[PDB]
Amino acid sequence: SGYTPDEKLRLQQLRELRRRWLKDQELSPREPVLPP
Amino acid sequence: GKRLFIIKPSGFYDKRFLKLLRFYILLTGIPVVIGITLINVFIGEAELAEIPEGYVPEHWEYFKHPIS
Repeated sequence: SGYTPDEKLRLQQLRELRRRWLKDQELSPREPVLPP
Repeated sequence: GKRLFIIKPSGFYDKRFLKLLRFYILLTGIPVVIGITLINVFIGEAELAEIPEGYVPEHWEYFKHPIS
C-alpha cells in the first residue's frame, strides 16, 4: 500500500512545527538560571 | 546544547508554605524549649521528703516537675 499524499503533506507540516518547537525547548541565554 | 529546559510544576507555593510552616512553628518552639531547659537546669525538680509533724501541704507540693 503506502501513504496517501494528504498524509505526506500533513506529516511534513508537523515535521516543521515539531522541529521548531523542540529546537525552541532548549534554554540557552548562556545565563539560564539566576538567583533573584 | 547538551542541556535542555526541564519542566516541573510550580514549586513556589510548595516552598512558601513549607517556609511559613517551619517559621511559624519555630517562632515559639525555640523560646519554649529554652524556657523549659532553663527551668529544669536552674530551678530544681524536688526532693522526696516525708510530711513533717504537725504540718499540712497544699494541693501543689505533691508534684515532681516545677512547671507541673
